[PDB]
Amino acid sequence: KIEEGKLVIWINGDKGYNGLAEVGKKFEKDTGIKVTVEHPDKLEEKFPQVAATGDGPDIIFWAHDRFGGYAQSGLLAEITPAAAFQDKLYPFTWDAVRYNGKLIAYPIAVEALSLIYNKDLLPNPPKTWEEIPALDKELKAKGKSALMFNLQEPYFTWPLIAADGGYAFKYAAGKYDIKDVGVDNAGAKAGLTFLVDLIKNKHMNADTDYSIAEAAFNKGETAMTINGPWAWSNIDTSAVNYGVTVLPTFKGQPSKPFVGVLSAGINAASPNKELAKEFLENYLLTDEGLEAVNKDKPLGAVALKSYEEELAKDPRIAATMENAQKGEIMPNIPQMSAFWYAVRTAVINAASGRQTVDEALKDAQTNAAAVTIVKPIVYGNVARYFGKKREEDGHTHQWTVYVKPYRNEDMSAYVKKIQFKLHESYGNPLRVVTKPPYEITETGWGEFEIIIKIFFIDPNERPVTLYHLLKLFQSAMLGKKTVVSEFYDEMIFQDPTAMMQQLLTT
Amino acid sequence: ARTKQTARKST
Amino acid sequence: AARKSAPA
Ligand SMILES: OC[C@H]1O[C@H](O[C@H]2[C@H](O)[C@@H](O)[C@@H](O)O[C@@H]2CO)[C@H](O)[C@@H](O)[C@@H]1O
Repeated sequence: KIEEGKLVIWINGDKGYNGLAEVGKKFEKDTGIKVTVEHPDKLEEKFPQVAATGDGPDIIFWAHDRFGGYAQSGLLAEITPAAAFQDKLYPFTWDAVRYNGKLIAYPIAVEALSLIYNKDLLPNPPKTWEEIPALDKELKAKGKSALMFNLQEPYFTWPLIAADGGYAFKYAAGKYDIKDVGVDNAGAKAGLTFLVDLIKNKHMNADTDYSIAEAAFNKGETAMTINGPWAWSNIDTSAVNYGVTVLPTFKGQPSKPFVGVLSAGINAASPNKELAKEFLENYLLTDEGLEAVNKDKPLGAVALKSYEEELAKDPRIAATMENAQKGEIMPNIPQMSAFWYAVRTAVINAASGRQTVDEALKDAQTNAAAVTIVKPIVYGNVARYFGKKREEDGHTHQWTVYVKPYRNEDMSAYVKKIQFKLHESYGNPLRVVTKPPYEITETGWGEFEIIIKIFFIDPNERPVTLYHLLKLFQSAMLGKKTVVSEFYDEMIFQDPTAMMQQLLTT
Repeated sequence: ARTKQTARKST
Repeated sequence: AARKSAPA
């Protein structure tokens, strides 16, 4: 469970979590409510896996692209900012956090990648990707390199891939078409081919990650990096005099960075929704709160009009907005995680020779379009100990073995029947339930494996089989209290029929 | 359909 | 004879 009377906030370790901690103390000084800020690794993965079972933080911070998928999986409370509060942020930022006409997060700040150049090593930054090899040669002469950035995260390579016609999903008729992916067009191939040729020609190194690229640029070892506003603090700390500028063009085209809106969502499972609204609207999303975060790690172009205007004069923020303007706002649709996973695969493989560009992107094109629907379920048994052992048969317990949907939905929409196979010591051990609740009540003396087979109204949709050890004895101060052994799992429907997609989606 | 690659979680 | 079990 999420502890009440406290706020737990998750934010990525590249963002100003110390400055958020300061807003945290401010909130605690005022309200007596303890705020704890954590930066767990792979939180874009950790939040959905914990929040699935109603655990994790009260507040989750990530780029808005993940939030449609979070809200789709029921992981987010719809936020209730008054009209007055909405006027204080840019309408553009609210759009990034609107899924199915519902606001599902508080926008914080607009992030785009820029080219970051050591002004000493390189007074005049390259206007093109193409001139970079010749620059890395002139610089390899002096024991330097031209360019190092994170090749492990497709976010950083995507601007190049998008430059000559790569796209995620083509927007049309007021929605993104998840069948029309632009990952394996001539544009996308030319961009990823150029990245691969930079590696093959030792202008760059395929294992270069965030830490290596950053550490390299901040020690003055590499003339350029590609990174977002958050990276500026560590460069400020370093001796490096740096410019933030427009990304190089590729084949004469602007590099097109995916534009993220750093967004703050409230956990659906939070007992502290009012406290999270208070903290976000009235402490964080103020000039004082954003300054406290921004001075730790720059946010970019903040959603809050008042503070955006104060910061707008900074040329690093103008370059960010220039790159953003050449880029595309990321969709927030659930399919973005599939797209990102697919392109991470293609870029890493291609970059490390494991695949060619054409294989990698052909694979990524198919993976980015792959519809995966998730039905979270709970299954197991409740078992109530009788007053005393019935001697007739020797049974000690009444038990119910069950499968139910995790979230209160109508499982019968797509489930035709659930079969529970009991031990041979039961007559008609193959018990079938065609209608909810999907459960069998029985009496017995023993624990045995029950096999549970779930059937779908589309019979082509392969049945799911579960294994449950019926439990009667937990063994623990609980006495006549009903013993519980239930488990959360997720049923996964990969590219199901439109019939099945319809019943699977309420 | 299949279950998740990741283990079931005790509630 | 499938495995059934109880503690007594
Ligand atoms: O690399 C794929 C990744 O891209 C974006 O994540 C960014 C994030 O937006 C930035 O705030 C910063 O944290 O860098 C990340 C890249 O390592 C997407 O928002 C994310 O969903 C996606 O997986």
